Amino acid sequence: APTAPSIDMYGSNNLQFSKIELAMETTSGYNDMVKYHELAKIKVKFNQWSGTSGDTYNVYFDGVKVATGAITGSQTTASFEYGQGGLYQMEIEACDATGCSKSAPVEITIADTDGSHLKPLTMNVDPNNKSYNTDPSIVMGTYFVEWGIYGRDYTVDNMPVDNLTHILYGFIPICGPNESVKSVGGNSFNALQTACRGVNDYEVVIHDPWAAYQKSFPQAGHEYSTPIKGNYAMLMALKQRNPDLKIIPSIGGWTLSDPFYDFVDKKNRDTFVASVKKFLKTWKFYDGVDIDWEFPGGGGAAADKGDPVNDGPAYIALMRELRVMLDELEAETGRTYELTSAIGVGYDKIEDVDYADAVQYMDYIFAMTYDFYGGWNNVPGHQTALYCGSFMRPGQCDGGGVDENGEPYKGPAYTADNGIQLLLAQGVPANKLVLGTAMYGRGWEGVTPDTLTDPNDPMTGTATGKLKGSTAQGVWEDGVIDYKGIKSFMLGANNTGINGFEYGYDAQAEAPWVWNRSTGELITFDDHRSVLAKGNYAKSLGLAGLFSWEIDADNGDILNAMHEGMA
Repeated sequence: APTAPSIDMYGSNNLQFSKIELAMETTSGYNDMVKYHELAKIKVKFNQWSGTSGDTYNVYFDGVKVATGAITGSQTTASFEYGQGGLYQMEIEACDATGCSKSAPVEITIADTDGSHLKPLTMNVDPNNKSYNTDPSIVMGTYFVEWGIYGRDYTVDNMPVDNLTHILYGFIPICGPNESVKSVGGNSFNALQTACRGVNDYEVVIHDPWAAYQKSFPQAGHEYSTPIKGNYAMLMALKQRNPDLKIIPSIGGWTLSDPFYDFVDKKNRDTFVASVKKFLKTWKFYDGVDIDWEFPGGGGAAADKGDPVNDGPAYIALMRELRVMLDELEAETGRTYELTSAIGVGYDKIEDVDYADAVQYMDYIFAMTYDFYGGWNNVPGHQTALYCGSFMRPGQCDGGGVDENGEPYKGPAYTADNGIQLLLAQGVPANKLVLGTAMYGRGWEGVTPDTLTDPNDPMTGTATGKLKGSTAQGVWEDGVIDYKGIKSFMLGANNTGINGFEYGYDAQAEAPWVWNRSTGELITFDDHRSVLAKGNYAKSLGLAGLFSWEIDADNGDILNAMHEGMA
């Protein structure tokens, strides 16, 4: 027998190989930065410096032959290709007429985007997140935002993964018209323009590749040579810890919806659907697609956009066309893919789409039962209430009434229940509807006692402007505040109110507030009680379950209440 091969670790790139090639130190077009190969190129050097080297070699992964070739004297390079990611015990065997000799086994790493090659992610979750025994058939969803790793300092390993069925990753942009992105900033718009260089309009790209796959997270054990890093590598490792977890990319949202209005032309839908198929094959940890078009018919960031006649049919056709594509992927891979959408629940939004038609192609509708009122104007209201609040005028709840100035309420008020009922009224099955909880508040200032029409209800007052605060308080944008900020800075440990604030609750609407009478600061949010009410509502109607926006803003209280209400 020949001398047993000695595998050359140093000369073989430390046995680290990858199906994906990702730019780490530059920023350019998506197709320039991201290169996916169906087979990883494997190059293993070995030596047989003493005795006979033999005629041929065999390469084994976990005792199974994967490659063969000729020995070239006392130093041989074994080159081959491999289409499956993972960690394998590799042996290299040398053979001649007398027999064969196997090397010592050594671990080879082949990176793929399913995370097969990765150990379960090490978690660092706030212990306030409690343990539950929620029925696994109940949707318990949340949004994780790409940009949350910056100021918000909220990373993948912070997510209470055991308390979640679905993680929606916000947000995936579509190349094309994107003027609304400028409302976030020039930097964000420029990032998107850079990502879209050498990319056809209406194709998907990664907005922030630094956050997505470049940034080294030490808690994930990322090193200079690690082929996949950032949030994406961490989500891959998360899937290894929780293999039943569904991770779904969310396309669009408030500032990334502009290209959706061009989907009235099927040619653009064709381009989009094809790019999503490619995206899902490239990033294998993803379990389907979430469409967050805000909104068919208009009413989104771009005030001028919207086709009330053609957007609904385009939306239905998109769902049908995505489902056809996902079915293709299911046949090719043996996997199951989900198709979802986050939708507006105001009467004016729902009426622009036949959801009974659209939903036949969809697994879930994430009903965005929040943002009903906010600092965009001086009108206080419950931003995420279940029912009609005390502040609402006669005829406001169901519509048909008139406001304080005499202008007609053209449709039902913005509440969670009104939205759900309008969807059911179209004939949408309850078991496809997912009810939304808010992990943040919206707020005003200047709502002082003298502005109230009902002295016991600050929701009847009038504001002078938006809520202001620091990022330490969870105020990243004026008029918006993390729930964990509200708890730490307005509610306090006993929810009795701190720093000048009092707690209140509209028992009818199922909606909490905190109110500082002196400054007139007023915040509308979800708390334990209102979330329980939502959970009880979901059970009663046989809804699919609950979802939340956004997990980084929770301290555990909201997701805790979600599970406790679904019990």
